[PDB]
Amino acid sequence: STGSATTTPIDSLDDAYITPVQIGTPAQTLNLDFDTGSSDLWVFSSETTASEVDGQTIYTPSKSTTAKLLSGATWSISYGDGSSSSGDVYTDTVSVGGLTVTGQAVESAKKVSSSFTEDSTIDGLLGLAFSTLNTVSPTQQKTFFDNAKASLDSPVFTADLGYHAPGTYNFGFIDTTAYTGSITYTAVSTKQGFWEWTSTGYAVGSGTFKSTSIDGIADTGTTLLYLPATVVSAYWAQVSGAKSSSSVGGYVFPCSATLPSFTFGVGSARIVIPGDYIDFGPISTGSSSCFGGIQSSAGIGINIFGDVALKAAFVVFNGATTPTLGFASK
Repeated sequence: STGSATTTPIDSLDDAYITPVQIGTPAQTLNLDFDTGSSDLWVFSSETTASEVDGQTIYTPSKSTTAKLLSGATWSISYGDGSSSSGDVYTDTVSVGGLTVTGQAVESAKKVSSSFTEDSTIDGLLGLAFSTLNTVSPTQQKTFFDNAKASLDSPVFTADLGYHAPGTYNFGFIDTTAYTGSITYTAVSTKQGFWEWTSTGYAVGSGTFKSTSIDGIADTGTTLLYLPATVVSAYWAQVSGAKSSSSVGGYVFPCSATLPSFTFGVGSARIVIPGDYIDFGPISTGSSSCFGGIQSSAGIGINIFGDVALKAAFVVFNGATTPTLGFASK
């Protein structure tokens, strides 16, 4: 089997991407944030504290003839950005772009933190990291991909995120028309439950490539590119007027600037992030100071190849016995 679904930016800045997901019988379609950095499929629901729902579409398990309460199961997750959610668990039928999994754990939110409430466009998350990170207790549950894997034509999914445009998540096949050149595969460590890999270096603009190992995770659920302070300083030094602002919480730059590209290495291959991808617009409405899309990972504990990096590539998440990651230009 295979599946293919379009993923769409939630706003003009590509702050996140949403993908429609069918849950239950008859289908209830929710728009979920596919997140290769976490492993829970959770949704706003009829059980979510009323004051914490503001415009989201909800899953109502009582209206699904295939929903079954998973007895005694609860979940609770805290994300790297400080947001969180928790609740109980159903199993139900879940379909993505024509690919169907029966008995998928659907984690129904009873509580969500303010950032989720305040974002009306995201109805929940679909985690695509390794199932070892799943938070369901006392019996850990499998991700949608893990459940689907055996049925897939090939045990892979691909992320093809657009810049200010829709893109695609495919399951079970590689669309050879979706990228240019070849896909370069690179080793993955699953020790932390992430798609963790090691970039071979970077360049800023037309500058010379610096060969250096940068360990980080491929994370579709993180907006920006978080890299070591040395690398980030080298990038912003090429932008007149750019500065790290403690009050704003990262590097900012004059909105009148033209940003240089940023290149990262995948083996001997190179992925070029155009400068425009690194512009996240005014820090506050009407300001002429803009927020940078490349930020320091220093206070995170891990480097994160988030959407800023991933949307410059066609990315293969290879879930073979020994997982690997593939990157192609596009």
